[PDB]
Order: sequence, then C-alpha cells, then structure tokens
Amino acid sequence: GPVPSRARVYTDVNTHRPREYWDYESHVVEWGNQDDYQLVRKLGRGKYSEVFEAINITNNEKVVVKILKPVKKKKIKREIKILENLRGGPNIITLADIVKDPVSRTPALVFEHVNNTDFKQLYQTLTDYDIRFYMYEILKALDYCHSMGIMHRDVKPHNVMIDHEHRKLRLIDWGLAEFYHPGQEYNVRVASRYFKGPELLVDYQMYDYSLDMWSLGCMLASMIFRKEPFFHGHDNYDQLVRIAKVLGTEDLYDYIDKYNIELDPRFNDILGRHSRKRWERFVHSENQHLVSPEALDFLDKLLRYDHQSRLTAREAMEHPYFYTVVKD
Ligand SMILES: COc1cc(/C=C/C=O)ccc1O
Repeated sequence: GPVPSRARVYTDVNTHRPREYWDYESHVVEWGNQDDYQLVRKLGRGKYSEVFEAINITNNEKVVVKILKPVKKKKIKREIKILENLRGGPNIITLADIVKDPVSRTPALVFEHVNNTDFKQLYQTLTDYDIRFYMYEILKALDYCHSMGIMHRDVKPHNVMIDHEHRKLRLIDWGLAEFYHPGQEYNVRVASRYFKGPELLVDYQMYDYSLDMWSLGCMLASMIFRKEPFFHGHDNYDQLVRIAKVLGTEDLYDYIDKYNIELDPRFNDILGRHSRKRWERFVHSENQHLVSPEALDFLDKLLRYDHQSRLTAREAMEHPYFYTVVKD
C-alpha cells in the first residue's frame, strides 16, 4: 500500500480544537433575513453556485450574494463552517450573513463586497513590485487558514479577488476547502486542472496544506513568466507530463517511489524521459523585468513534486523575494 504522510506543520490543530470546530455535519446554521438583500446583477455562474451583486437595504451597502446550487448538505455546511471559523482572518473573504433563498430553496451566502479589478487587466499590468506585494497578501491568507486547520484546495487566479485601487486582496470560494486531519484520505478531484498538485495527479490521497503551495507556485510562474496558465495540460494526464517536462522525470520517479505510489500505466507511452530544467530557460525580453534571482529561488522552492518538501506559507513569508515589499 501507499506510504503514509503527515503535514510538517499545524498537524494537530483540529485534534486539540473542540469537536464543534471541525465537526461541520453537526453545525446549526443561523439564518438572517432574506428580505434584507436585493439582487442587482448576476456576476457569474460556477459549477456550484450563482453569484450576484446585491444591496443590503439595511445599510444601502453593496454585498455579494452567492446562491448555492443543490449539493449535499454536508458540502454546504462544510463551506459555511469553514467561513465562520476563518472570519476576520487576514485577507479571508468575510461572510456577513446566510439566508434561505425562496426560489432556489438553497442557502444564499452573503459576503462583503470587493470592487475587484478584473483579472485580465490585472495580470497584464501588475509590476514586479505588485506581484511581490500581492503574493505576500495571499500568503497571509494561506498561513491563516492552514494555522486554523483548513486547506483551501482551489487556489487559482479567479479565486483571488483584488481591488487594485485600494491594494486590497481577498481569497474567495471556500466551497472545496477541507479540515486537515492527520492520516485522513481526501478526494483528489479538487482544484482546477492547471493548479492541481502532483499528489492529485498521481492519485495520492493523504495530502495536506502543502497542496495550496503548489497551486500558489503555479500562479507565481504564470505571473513572472507571463504565461497563463503555466502548466497548460489538455487533460489530467497531459497535465503531469507538462510538469515532468520542466521538473524532470527522474525526480517524479523519486517522488512516487518515496510514497510507494504507482503511475497509471497509461503514462507508459506518453510520459517519456525528461531532464530537470533550469528556470532561466523561461526568461525572455518580455518578462525579464518580473524575474529576479530571488523570484526564481522562491518559485523553485514552491514547485516541488514532494509535497513534504515545499515551503510552508510561513516559510514562504520569510523568503528574500519579499524583502523589498514594504511591511505594514
Ligand atoms: C464563487 O465564490 C465566491 C465568490 C465571491 C465574489 C465574487 C465576485 O465577483 C465571494 C465569495 C465566494 O465564495
């Protein structure tokens, strides 16, 4: 069988929390007044929700209303409990209210409004300094949720809302987030394809917070190299091949051998043999202003096959890449 794995940090946070903290199945939802919120315009529709701009008519302030699609009460209660546990934490989207939508017959989550700069304008204009600044802000959110026994499991650009005018960042959509329990096996069908960690792609279920750090690395690579997404697989198998063409196949085999994992035999005729590449290979005249020795070393230390080898969020915040960022 597969060799077991443990997070190297925050391993026992939920063990020593009261049961009510992580036992979300027993959570009792406290419902607000549905008539407090007037929907204004539909912002989007995801796999699991529809999102609206709304007005809270008790303060005439803008809010965001997320009307959940019908899914298991436990996935719904999981997201609600996680949002309540993390509320007030650094750069965590703030759940303001929960109401029963009378049309959908499902919960509608009410969030603080973030006047986000749309993401294409963002990624084509962010400066070297901007990238460092916002990466640090994401790390605050991730260290917070990891320290609170929670992994996000869907870190990607669309879940990082940035109001560039006020230099304000919020990590959103905690619908895939889970509580970390040592030894627990998790669903590997999480995260967007391009941001899936190698653990997911080789079906290793005993993963942890470090999954989010791979996803973060993929975001960083896309920003400093101006290639979005960075690892652009056509499916989940090709996704691992794309990663292997960069990190090399010998270290992939070291990884799966360490945990006594076997690759899907369908890799036998698509994987090939690949050397590990130096990150300088991806530098060119159109991205070089975003690249520094510090950026490349930081990236290098996020994108490891071995989830146990990646920087933690706290270690990442110590990295020289952030020395130039003004600390508040
Ligand atoms: C999709 O999930 C979310 C979206 C937003 C805001 C979106 C604004 O366009 C806030 C919290 C969420 O969980």
